[PDB]
Amino acid sequence: SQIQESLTTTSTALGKLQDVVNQNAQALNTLVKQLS
Amino acid sequence: SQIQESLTTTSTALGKLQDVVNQNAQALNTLVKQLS
Amino acid sequence: SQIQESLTTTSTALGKLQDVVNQNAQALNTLVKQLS
Amino acid sequence: SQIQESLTTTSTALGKLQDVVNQNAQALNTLVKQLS
Amino acid sequence: SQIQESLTTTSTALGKLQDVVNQNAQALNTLVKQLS
Amino acid sequence: SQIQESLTTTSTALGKLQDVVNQNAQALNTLVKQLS
Amino acid sequence: GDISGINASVVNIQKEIDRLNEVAKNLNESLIDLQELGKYEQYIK
Amino acid sequence: LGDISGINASVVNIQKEIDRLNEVAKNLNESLIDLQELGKYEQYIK
Amino acid sequence: LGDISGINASVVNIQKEIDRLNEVAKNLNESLIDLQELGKYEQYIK
Amino acid sequence: GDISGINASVVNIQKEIDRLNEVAKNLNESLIDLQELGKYEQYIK
Amino acid sequence: LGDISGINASVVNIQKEIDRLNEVAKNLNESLIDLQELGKYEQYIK
Amino acid sequence: LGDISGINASVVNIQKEIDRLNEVAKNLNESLIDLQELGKYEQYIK
Repeated sequence: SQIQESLTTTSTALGKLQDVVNQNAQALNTLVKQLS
Repeated sequence: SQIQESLTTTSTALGKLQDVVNQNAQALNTLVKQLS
Repeated sequence: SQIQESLTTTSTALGKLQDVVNQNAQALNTLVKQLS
Repeated sequence: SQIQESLTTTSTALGKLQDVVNQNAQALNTLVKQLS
Repeated sequence: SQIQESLTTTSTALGKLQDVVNQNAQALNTLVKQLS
Repeated sequence: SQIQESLTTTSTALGKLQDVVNQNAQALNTLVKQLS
Repeated sequence: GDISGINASVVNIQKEIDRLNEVAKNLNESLIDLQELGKYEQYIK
Repeated sequence: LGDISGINASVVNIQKEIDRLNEVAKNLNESLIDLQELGKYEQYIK
Repeated sequence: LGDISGINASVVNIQKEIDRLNEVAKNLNESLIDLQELGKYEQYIK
Repeated sequence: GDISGINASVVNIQKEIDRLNEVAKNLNESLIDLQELGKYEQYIK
Repeated sequence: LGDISGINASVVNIQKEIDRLNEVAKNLNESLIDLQELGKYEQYIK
Repeated sequence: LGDISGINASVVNIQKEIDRLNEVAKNLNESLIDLQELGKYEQYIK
């Protein structure tokens, strides 16, 4: 059950990273769009 | 089995994040160098 | 011992990702501030 | 499997002892009857 | 706990045999005494 | 350890019973043959 | 025979014999040989 | 501003890996020696 | 007096059993897991 | 800058990182490597 | 406009970790006893 | 009656073995892998 919890914990962290990485990619692309 | 799969799945996910984070870091530094 | 190591390797990797993601958010936010 | 075998070997030995002890009680009782 | 029970079970059987073997030895010796 | 000791203890006890039962069987048969 | 009173006793350890056999029959539900489990798992994997 | 319109940030997609980890977490008993695996052992050893 | 010529005491023969116990003892694989005791885990770990 | 509104988000997975490390630290109280236990017991006996 | 020359994005390097996960996976000793589950013995055996 | 006065039945004494089996039955945990033995293992493996 400790390993099970560790898998879903890892999953959750990966998801939180994915979300922010993607938000920040969109921000940077919006900035390149506006500046050009 | 399930445990080997969790490890290689985690490794793959980590690698994909590293690639995109670093691609986006390179994009931002190219933007700065251009503007600078 | 193999699962133990996999968990701390995973956590270390996630921590490095968190730090760089946040440092790059800082860089993008600073850039926006300086330009606007 | 070694403990299993030791238990049935023990029980078999005890059963053989019970039977002979009782057969010899019979022999002694019969002898007493015949002589008295 | 099954092995523990089996040890005390064996002990009890051995004791019951000892008791009867010894009673019957005394009976036989009493008979040899009386007849001689 | 304790389990090896239980086995050899049981074997010893069984052997001692076999010896006395058989000695007493021989005594009874000698008595019968004499009387007969 | 002033000997008519001499008697041999009988023994009954059948309950004990039976109980040993019942313990033996069912022992695998509660006791595992570590070495044998290890070898089985090595074969399966 | 010229010289920057081609700069592009990529997006990541690890949804399959995220989902797979949650899937595997439910079925970890096939990777462990629990009481059911000992039952399979017991059948072997008789 | 009754006929006594046919009265005979039996001899026990449990040598094979005695010997087998000694054999098994000499060869004993001592590493037995007590599943009843490991069932006490939740108590032990507290 | 009609760009002043652009912002980068920050992440916080510290609870998750910490929890992985805590699981790791204490894993030996609940998970036993059969092969390693077998070898230890072989040495002791 | 403020100075932007000193703004730099950091690069992540988790290759050793990625590689170590792959290493351990390849070498995995799968035979793990789940002591929490074996603690359920009294229930299982009924 | 002559020719029989020397006939003698021996008595058995296995009290020590009877007592020893009851003693050993109390201390069987030193022969088994129970939770305390796993604790000694855990100390080794850290």
